[PDB]
Amino acid sequence: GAMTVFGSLGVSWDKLQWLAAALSVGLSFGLQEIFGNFVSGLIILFERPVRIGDTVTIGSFSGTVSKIRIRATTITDFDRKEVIIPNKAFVTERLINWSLTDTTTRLVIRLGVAYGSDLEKVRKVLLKAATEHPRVMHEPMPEVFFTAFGASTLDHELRLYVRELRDRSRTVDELNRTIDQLCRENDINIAFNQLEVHLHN
Amino acid sequence: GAMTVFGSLGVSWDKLQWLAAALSVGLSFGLQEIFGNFVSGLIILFERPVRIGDTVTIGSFSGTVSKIRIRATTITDFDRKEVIIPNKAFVTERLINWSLTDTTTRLVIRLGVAYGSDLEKVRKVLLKAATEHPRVMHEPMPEVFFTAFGASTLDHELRLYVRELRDRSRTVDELNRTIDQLCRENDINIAFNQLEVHLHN
Repeated sequence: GAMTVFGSLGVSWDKLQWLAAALSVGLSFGLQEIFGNFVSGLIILFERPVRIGDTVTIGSFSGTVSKIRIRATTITDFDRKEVIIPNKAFVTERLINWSLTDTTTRLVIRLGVAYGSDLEKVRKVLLKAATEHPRVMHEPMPEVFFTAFGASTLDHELRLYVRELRDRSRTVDELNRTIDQLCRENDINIAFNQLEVHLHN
Repeated sequence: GAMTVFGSLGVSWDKLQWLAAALSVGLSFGLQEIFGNFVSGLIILFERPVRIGDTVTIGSFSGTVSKIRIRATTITDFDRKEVIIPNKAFVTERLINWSLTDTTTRLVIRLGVAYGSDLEKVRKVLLKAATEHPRVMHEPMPEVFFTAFGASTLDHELRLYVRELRDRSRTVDELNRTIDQLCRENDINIAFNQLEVHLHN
């Protein structure tokens, strides 16, 4: 209606078309964030860097991608808190996916040992607990590492492997239970924080 | 279809081509993030700043680069959490690579000693433990440094060298085990946190 009113009285389309074009660019630089999203979605769909069913972490948002679209991707979190992520972050921003070519993952079990202990006994107990599990992988050998002279307790890390991304927590539960039972049986001290006080009067 | 309908009724291509060009730039500034990625990938491929098989750290993401492409680079993390990084961060953003010209690295072993100890004895024990290893390099001499008058314990650092980037942790394990054994043998006190309390009533 405004265009018709202006044309029927002023008729200056050939006069304000340049202003229209300048305003058009100055105000259509608002669609960059949308067209980039669309192009990123198309690129993701064509290249297939992530597939449906794997675990993806981006921006401290780890979860299983459920549906992929041309505008936004839906990731079901571990609490079914559906996260909607623009595909521009999927294309032009770095991400992590845990199931790409080998669907295997290593996990660490950290513990502290008292200063007056037996490092060889602790290593044997940890290795036996890791090996006795009927699920941990054997081709990559699980190892125990002495990695830190802690302020109160020496730090020990057991880096061991799981080939299934689903049960990454039940294995940790069983391993920790077995480690605690073996430590209690073999009398390995897991000391608390320690300090020395000098007192007078 | 819309173009044909507009042309067959209005025929104003020569009238809205300027608006088309303005919108084209305003909405094709959405491909900057993609073309920069492509050009960065091409530049990385030509210049070869990083090769396949070395260890690269960028944005707190350290791992071994597996495949390099024109759009995104794949880095297998230490947990096989495949990180997909746009090559724009590889070209226009700083990074670190541990295997460029000499594939060697120095590592530090930190420990604390009690105030009432023998600094010369501690230095001798640390140097003997560092030297007795059959892997640490000898051309750069390993040294022990007294670097901090700590609040509770004096801080000692052993900076020693490894020429292989693969076994950077097993050497640390063996060195720490040997250091602990030698300290226990020679009676060197690794004190905990200490404080003094004044009490009354």
